[PDB]
Amino acid sequence: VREIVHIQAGQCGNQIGAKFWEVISDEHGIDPTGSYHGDSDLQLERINVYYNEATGGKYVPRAILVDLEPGTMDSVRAGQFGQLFRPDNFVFGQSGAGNNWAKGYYTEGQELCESILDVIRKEAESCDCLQGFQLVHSLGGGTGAGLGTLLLNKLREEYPDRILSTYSIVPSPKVSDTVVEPYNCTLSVHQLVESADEVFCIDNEALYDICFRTLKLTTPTYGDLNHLVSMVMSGTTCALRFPGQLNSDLRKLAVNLVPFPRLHFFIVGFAPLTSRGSQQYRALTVPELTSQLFDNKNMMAACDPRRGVYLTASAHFRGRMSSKEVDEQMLNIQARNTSYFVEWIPSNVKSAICDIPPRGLKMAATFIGNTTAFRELFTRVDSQFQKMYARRAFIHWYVNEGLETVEFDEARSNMTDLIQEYEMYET
Amino acid sequence: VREIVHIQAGQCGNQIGAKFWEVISDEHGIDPTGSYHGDSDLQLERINVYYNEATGGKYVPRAILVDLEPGTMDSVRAGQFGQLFRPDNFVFGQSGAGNNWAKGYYTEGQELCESILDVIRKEAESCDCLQGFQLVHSLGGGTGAGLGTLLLNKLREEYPDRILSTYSIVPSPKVSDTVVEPYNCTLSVHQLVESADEVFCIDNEALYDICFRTLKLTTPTYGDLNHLVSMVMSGTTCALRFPGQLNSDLRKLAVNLVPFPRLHFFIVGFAPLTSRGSQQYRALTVPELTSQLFDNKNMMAACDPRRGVYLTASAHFRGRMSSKEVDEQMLNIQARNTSYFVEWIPSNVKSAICDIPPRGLKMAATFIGNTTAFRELFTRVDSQFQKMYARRAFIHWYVNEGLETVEFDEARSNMTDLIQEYEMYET
Amino acid sequence: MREVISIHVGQAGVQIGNGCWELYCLEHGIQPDGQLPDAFNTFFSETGAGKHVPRAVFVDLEPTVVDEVRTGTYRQLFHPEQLISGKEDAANNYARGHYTVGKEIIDLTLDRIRKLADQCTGLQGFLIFHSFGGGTGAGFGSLLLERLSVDYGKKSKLEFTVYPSPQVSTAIVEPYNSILATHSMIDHSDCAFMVDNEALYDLCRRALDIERPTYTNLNRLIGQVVSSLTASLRFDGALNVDFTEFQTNLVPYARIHFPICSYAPVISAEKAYHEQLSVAEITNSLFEPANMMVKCDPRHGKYMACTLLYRGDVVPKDVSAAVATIKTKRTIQFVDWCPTGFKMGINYQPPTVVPGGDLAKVQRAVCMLANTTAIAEAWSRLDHKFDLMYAKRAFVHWYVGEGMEEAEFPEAREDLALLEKDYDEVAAES
Amino acid sequence: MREVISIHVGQAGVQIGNGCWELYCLEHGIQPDGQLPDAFNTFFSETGAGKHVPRAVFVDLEPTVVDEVRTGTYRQLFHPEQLISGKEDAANNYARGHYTVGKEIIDLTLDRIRKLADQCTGLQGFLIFHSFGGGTGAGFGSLLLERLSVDYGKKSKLEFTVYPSPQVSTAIVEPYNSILATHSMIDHSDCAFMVDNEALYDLCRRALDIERPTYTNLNRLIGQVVSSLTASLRFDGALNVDFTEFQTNLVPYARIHFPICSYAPVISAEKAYHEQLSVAEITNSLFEPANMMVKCDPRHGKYMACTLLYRGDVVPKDVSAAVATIKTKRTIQFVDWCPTGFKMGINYQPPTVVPGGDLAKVQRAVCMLANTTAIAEAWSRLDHKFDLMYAKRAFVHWYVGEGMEEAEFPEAREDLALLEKDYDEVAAES
Ligand SMILES: Nc1nc2c(ncn2[C@@H]2O[C@H](COP(=O)(O)OP(=O)(O)OP(=O)(O)O)[C@@H](O)[C@H]2O)c(=O)[nH]1
Ligand SMILES: Nc1nc2c(ncn2[C@@H]2O[C@H](COP(=O)(O)OP(=O)(O)OP(=O)(O)O)[C@@H](O)[C@H]2O)c(=O)[nH]1
Ligand SMILES: Nc1nc2c(ncn2[C@@H]2O[C@H](COP(=O)(O)OP(=O)(O)O)[C@@H](O)[C@H]2O)c(=O)[nH]1
Ligand SMILES: Nc1nc2c(ncn2[C@@H]2O[C@H](COP(=O)(O)OP(=O)(O)O)[C@@H](O)[C@H]2O)c(=O)[nH]1
Ligand SMILES: [Mg+2]
Ligand SMILES: [Mg+2]
Repeated sequence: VREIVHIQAGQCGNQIGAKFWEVISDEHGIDPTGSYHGDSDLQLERINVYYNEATGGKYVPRAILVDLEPGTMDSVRAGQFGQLFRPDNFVFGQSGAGNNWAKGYYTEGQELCESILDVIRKEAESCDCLQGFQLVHSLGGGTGAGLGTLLLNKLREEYPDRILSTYSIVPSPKVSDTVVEPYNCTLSVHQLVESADEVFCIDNEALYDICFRTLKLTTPTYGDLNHLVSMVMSGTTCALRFPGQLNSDLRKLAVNLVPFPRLHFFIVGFAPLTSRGSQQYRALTVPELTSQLFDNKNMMAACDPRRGVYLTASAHFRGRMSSKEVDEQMLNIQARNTSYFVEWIPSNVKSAICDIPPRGLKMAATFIGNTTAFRELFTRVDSQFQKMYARRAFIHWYVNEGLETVEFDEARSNMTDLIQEYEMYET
Repeated sequence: VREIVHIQAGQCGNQIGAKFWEVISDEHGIDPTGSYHGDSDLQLERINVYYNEATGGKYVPRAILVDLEPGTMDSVRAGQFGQLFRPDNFVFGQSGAGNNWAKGYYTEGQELCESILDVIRKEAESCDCLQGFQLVHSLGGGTGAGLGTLLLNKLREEYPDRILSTYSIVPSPKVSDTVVEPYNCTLSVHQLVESADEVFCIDNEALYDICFRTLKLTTPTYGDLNHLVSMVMSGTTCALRFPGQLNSDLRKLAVNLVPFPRLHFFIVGFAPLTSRGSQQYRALTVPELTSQLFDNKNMMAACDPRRGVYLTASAHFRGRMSSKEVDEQMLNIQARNTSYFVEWIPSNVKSAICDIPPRGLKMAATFIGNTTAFRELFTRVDSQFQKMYARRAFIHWYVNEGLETVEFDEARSNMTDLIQEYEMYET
Repeated sequence: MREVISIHVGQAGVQIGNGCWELYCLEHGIQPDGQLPDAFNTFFSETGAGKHVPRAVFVDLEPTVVDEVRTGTYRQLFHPEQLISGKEDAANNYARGHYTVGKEIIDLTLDRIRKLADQCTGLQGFLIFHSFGGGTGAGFGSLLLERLSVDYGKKSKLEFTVYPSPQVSTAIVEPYNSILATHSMIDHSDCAFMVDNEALYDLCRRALDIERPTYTNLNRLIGQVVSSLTASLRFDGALNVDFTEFQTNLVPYARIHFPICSYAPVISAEKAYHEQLSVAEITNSLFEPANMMVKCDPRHGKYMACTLLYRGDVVPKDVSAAVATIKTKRTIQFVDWCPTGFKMGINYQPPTVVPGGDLAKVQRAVCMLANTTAIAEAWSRLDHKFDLMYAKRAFVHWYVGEGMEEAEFPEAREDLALLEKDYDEVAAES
Repeated sequence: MREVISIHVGQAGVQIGNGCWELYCLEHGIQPDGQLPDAFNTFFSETGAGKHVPRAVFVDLEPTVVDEVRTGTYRQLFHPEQLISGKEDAANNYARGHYTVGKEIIDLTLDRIRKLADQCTGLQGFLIFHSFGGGTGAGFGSLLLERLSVDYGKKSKLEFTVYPSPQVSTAIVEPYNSILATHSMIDHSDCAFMVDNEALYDLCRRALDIERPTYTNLNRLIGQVVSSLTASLRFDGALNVDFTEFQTNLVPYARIHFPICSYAPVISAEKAYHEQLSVAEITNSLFEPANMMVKCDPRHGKYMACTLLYRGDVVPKDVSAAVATIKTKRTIQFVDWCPTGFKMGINYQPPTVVPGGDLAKVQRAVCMLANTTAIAEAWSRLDHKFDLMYAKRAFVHWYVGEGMEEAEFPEAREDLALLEKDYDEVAAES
């Protein structure tokens, strides 16, 4: 009984969440009509974490959909698992998406915020317990980046104790999808740093790179890209949902990985991944999982760890396995590559074990780490923001929504200090 | 548990590699699909030396294939034993071979080197132990001669302890297959002498000559030529793979046969050899094997030992046979031809016995020796090098890559001293 | 559900509108009578039973072009009120189309457009078409836009206008109407797209294999671009792009807003046998100066912002690879202060062919919209053309006689010079 | 996989191009329509369904030769873009094909050549054909190479051109165009093979039993040489030879890159019925001056690095025996500083016969490329023929009027002298 409320914002957030509920429903064995037809009694132990009960033994997810325009959820209504969602949880505006952080936050955000919050209050106060909130949003966009941060602050104000873990897609470092991304990202950075306990950064370029390198997918679509992400959040919450030899929930993760309140941005990765042709030849075991996890190519964010140094790391394991083998590997990889770890923190790596692996895979692992390599990610947007901010004129679009000049200067100054904060702790 | 990592480079190495794995897989009894269907339990004792296991009841060789073009690789895929190799171990470029040592070393070598090294690191750090690395490459080409030496230097840097035994094909003096052979060989010799522990030299002239004299092959192809090489590495590592009355592995061989760090180039030969129709008339005993082993016509290197003197020699015997008979022949052959051995090192013939013979032979023997006859091989290339070097113009194809002209002088200077070093020890 | 309104002013707008709805009826699958043998409500309105109606208004000060649709086959599709025709045209005179005759009918049309907006609950943008050289296109277009700015305020007013060609010219007074309308467009329009006939002619002969095209063929090429632009709002896609998204990214300044357009692939039947038409190939074609429908070389200027719109078989993986390849071509210039410069949009609905058409049935296609200072080459030619007329006062008498004060001639000249300063000041680097 | 791009210039280029592409399609398996009733990727591109398109460009400044292809049987195979035809030929004038008329079409041709390069992921070189005496071949060919040198740089540009015959000449101004082209060939080309019609005429009569051949027969023999050269790049063999390997072996000096070509066996369909044609026989036939396809005797000079290519039944053991026998020939000369002098390669695909062909169905065959100092004999003849015409200034007026500055005449004369010195300087011994 550690219920988690799920909120989806924007074009990116809604479509990732739709793929998310396919994975969780299949794992628990929930039929698309909303009724259990699965195969194990263990699935019914703690289904309360994500699902709320309906009459007639029907189970409804604790999901809330947020957008500024109806087009997105109309596709969701036509989805395979569209029937699963609760009809009233669809909250939306009737104005243009904007792709503008100022417009999404102020003009349409205030009207949307009040209606959304009471919808959240329906699920938040309907169950016996509530551990944390889960948010999916885009930062390069206007709706998810703008309205998501506004709703993020309100969630903290009403529920300070609960864990505000969010999943975000980062504006791509090399080729991206919006000209004014540095404006939208930098403004959201100030809101994200102070309010959110845990932030995971995701890049599409790595998603393209992982699919081409390992999976050999000639035409990897957003369905495949959203599928790979959906393993990450499924694995993290698996500790709550199933028993294991060493339990590790969100609050355990935050205490171990976060040494200081602002250094909490995380890189994530999943193992095992193998091409269909080459999956026969592999010797899948615990050490083989360790090789993939710490491999720089598998990490789902385009910030090469070898260029930085590690502060904390954590690995999750699923399956009936040896405890010694997991504990031995975590020590070996620590001593082998000491050049990338901080001296003044020993035992930089955390480990955990879960009993039930996902379908089709006898064993699976998830890796989450924190390192100074994020300075690369922020340097990219910082240099591009300065190049924009010399050219004032784009502010004129944001000025129409009441955004003042000091907001851009405040956003950069805090984000620049975030780069500096990671710089000093490297010593 | 003395695993050996196998690396193949160039057009010559890959075609040799394909025939080599036919011999080893046949001896152990592995189905071309990668499954065991053999006939003896002794085969499964120490198959770990060359093979890795896949969870689907599959056995995979510890092989890494390197080339600059896919044309040689695609031939191997269509080979009979193509499916055996692990799909990810194929590392290839997208540029012509060039047949240029400078181009292979500098331009295309650096790009491939980093990718190849980590693939090697996969197999190198995957097994409980690793005795040495086995390399197959040609010294008259541009790909194997250039990139093979570059990878040889990097292997020494990361794994100084391990035995870097290599098998090389030296350009044939009578009929050269490449106009620029002297340039490529001389530059590679400088890298090979200082870095490699053991080097075996093979000449196609003797392979043609032995096939015509002994086997009576009217039309011997490269399949037969590469097959005659096949048992040489098969016999050498056979001491690791199978029990015997006296074991002798690579490190035993290197210590005995190498008196000084720079005098380690070896001549090799195999017995018995008989035409496929004259085998009926030949009684097969140990003394008959020794007669072929020391006969000058059975050496696969075209440097007559009689023109030089012997320093060290080793013989390997496979099959259930008398130990006295082997020991007496070494004494007899040493005393009978004292004119060809150095006085100041007694007992120049080393011996070893292995229990299990190879397939198709009831008793077999392998010879490895070191002698001053290598001065003939280096005289041929050096005399041709001086002829070519005065006509500086072929350096044009090497200068454009970035090679300095003084490197040619350095390569000749070191190889000249190696000729001198063998000259002095003849006294 | 979500609505967009189209307004057509002048003969060029009416004929293009005929081609545009000709394409949309085929695209959605709606018979010319309004029956069926989805995205309908974005462009159409239902009347019960089985009859649909376009959200369009046709305006011209003379009935010849309008009566063609009235007598044409498509007559039953359109609502009779939507077709508004004047009595006598503006005679290619800006003053006649703005002050004397324009004000006779301006408020009659404004009631009609506002009436259509009542049925458009999700109205979030207008589409307005012009011909700069025409009197009604410039004179009446300015008067309509000035009213629509105050009638609706912060609603996106998108324009698709035919700019005068560098050398191909059919009206002597063509430079006069263009500069006068220039002042009206720059302040009131949210964003106006530039195209010219001379570049349209050349592409219609080289890429599409036509010996001798007509205005009908040129209009169908125009309709394809608008269909691709509106496909994001109408049909499903991995990367939806809204009108406001185009407004925010494409224009770095308020007055620099003017973009340029391109489309690929533009290929005939037999030429499509031999080309595989990959994502990389079609993206590569969008950047050659030969494919611009504005006859200005991009190499004369630089690129500030670009938007890519893909339809059909396209997969997001190849888009990132294709765009990254484009970035390497530094025969193409971007200003350092705009490093990103791209938004891509992916849609699943393939292009729709038309009977008697000129395009091959390609499985995938892409549309291009970008802003550049290469347009400043076009403005300089118009400025030099105008000065020759006005130095000797070549046609002042006609315009003053129709109510216009002469003082508007230098003021429109000054506004053009100020806009030309803006582009060159923007072109400066730090 | 790994691709080679072919450019054809002039009447000689197009007609040789016919002979080559019949043999390639009539080797691989492709019908003239592009369908099938492997190595395809090296020479052909795939468009889906079952249709293939060559990686070739055909260029001439006059339409007669190209329109034969457009109206011919093989018209459907080629992409209409690939066939480029000018308006009026250069009239055997170097300046006209270089400065005045050549620059009218040069930038159109390079776009299509570069466009084809995009599809070739594994491009490893180009093949270019010329006629030295022609105006377009020498004039436009020099302009094409100079651009391709800077466009792509470190990619092998291999050429296969027709050198002027020692006595047979169809153009009076032949010496003028050849020498001006020679300066451009030497500095930009990686390697260029020489063949001349006079030797092929004698070979096609003696070896092949033909009373009175035409250009079609000579082009068929040319097609065999190019196919054997690429045979190592298309099908399996015990000794592969890549394009980059030929570049290093056959080029001893930066400016001594011209090889000479020979092929064996060359026997009629009747007389092969009596002869076994072992490896020794075919290897022995190559070195005779009668077989060689350039009318210069190697015995006059010395030999350089050579290449041997074997197709079909050949076994590597017999190659070493045959080549060793070659070294025993005291009628063959080598320089002491080139002791090895040989590179051999073997492919298993046998030669392909031609519809209505002139050759026999030989099971095994050999192709040969050699660098020799005997080519200085050819250079001296061309040099002497040039001085007589320039001394009295026989034809300077035509070239001057078409943009050429007369100072080019002594420069091309001086550059040829240095090459003649280079061949003598290298031929010296120490
Ligand atoms: N591309 C294209 N341009 C057109 C078409 N019809 C008219 N034009 C343009 O319109 C210009 C002439 O002005 P008009 O067509 O008369 O437009 P107008 O505003 O109604 O002018 P008036 O008739 O005087 O009221 C020409 O120069 C064309 O460029 C068309 O069907 N296609
Ligand atoms: N072997 C061979 N040579 C040819 C063939 N056609 C033309 N030639 C050679 O080309 C020379 C004449 O020049 P052209 O064929 O016209 O080449 P060009 O560069 O196009 O010259 P222009 O027609 O003036 O543009 C002749 O002397 C021939 O030697 C051919 O089909 N086979
Ligand atoms: N992987 C993935 N990325 C998406 C998806 N939808 C949108 N994005 C990315 O999200 C970024 C911004 O999208 P946007 O439409 O502006 O989101 P919003 O404005 O917050 O609703 C773009 O760079 C897209 O590449 C999706 O379904 N999958
Ligand atoms: N015995 C044998 N020799 C070979 C084989 N393939 C190539 N060679 C020899 O290797 C030498 C050089 O080969 P090359 O292609 O240049 O190797 P690379 O350039 O390093 O890949 C030539 O003289 C060949 O005779 C083979 O399959 N067997
Ligand atoms: Mg009109
Ligand atoms: Mg010609």
